[PDB]
Amino acid sequence: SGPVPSRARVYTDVNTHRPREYWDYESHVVEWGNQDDYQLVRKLGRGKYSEVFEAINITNNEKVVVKILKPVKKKKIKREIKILENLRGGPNIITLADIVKDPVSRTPALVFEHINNTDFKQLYQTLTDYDIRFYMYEILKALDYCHSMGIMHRDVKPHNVMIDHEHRKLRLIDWGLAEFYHPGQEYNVRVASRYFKGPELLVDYQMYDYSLDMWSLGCMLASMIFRKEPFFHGHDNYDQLVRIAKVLGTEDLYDYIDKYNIELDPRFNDILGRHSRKRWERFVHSENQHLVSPEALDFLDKLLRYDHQSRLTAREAMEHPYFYTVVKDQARMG
Ligand SMILES: O=C1C=C2C[C@@]3(O)COc4c(ccc(O)c4O)C3=C2C=C1O
Repeated sequence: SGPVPSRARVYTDVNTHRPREYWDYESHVVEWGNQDDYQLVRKLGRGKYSEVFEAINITNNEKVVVKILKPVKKKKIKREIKILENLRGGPNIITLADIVKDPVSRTPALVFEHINNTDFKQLYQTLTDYDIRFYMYEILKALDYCHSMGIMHRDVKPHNVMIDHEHRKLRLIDWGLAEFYHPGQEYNVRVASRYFKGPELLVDYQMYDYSLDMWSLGCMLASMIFRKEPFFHGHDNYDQLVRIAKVLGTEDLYDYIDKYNIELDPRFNDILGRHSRKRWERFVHSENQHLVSPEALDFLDKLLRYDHQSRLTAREAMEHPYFYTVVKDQARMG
């Protein structure tokens, strides 16, 4: 008949129950700020869809970051803008400060709050067990918030998580692949970085939901506590699922495929083969054991599940004993 349909377990109808103007980004009309407020200072990065610069707001001398977009259809730009505006003020969500027309490229440029982020090299060789729990908890706040607002990020990965370590400050950035969740909708599976793609994308199951972000987050946790980035390192999208199967096993993978009546290319089955489920303890060695605990492995195991419907939600994840010390610490009298 086709694959078995699927709905999100939580926040299923959040957009169903909001005004059309909340999620109908195509009709959103941008009001433009003034580009002459901002002077570019140095290029930070070059992407396929944008250039990113450190800049100065010359009217108050504050640093900002400017993302100058490549020419793209109005609809994709409006989607990102709408989502950033809907989510503005949410916990650990990057703040969109302004939208201007770049005077040279004549393309939209998005202006963000500046985060003095610690570079990866120093960070992931200095992070303690407590640091990892704390920052994971902060990422979960952002994901619960955006999921509760009817939005999937769909590009959760280390480089889209900015951390200012001395201020213990974290922002989830890069909302350019984000989309509104509508139950029953078939989404594009060409989202997320290869290494953080969930099984549902790798087998071309389009009716996915917020739980995609929880797989990606589980991949991030594994890479941090086992000190191997990325944890699942495939050479293409097919090989990515093979790397996952060599750890999670093929039994539970085929059970997943059976439950949703998903059809795989016969050659996919070949490369997938037959693999036993490994114990998480197999990846613990002397150089990472200080980051690993029974609580971390239990938590990890409940994120990295083939069946998207069986993964923890962000709110459930925050209730895990892994975070008891973090929660206690954040319970302040102020
Ligand atoms: O869509 C994006 C993309 C970026 C690219 C980029 O990662 C560059 O570097 C940044 C930054 C944001 C704050 C910041 O302090 C910083 O250094 C960025 C973004 C924010 C977004 O919403």
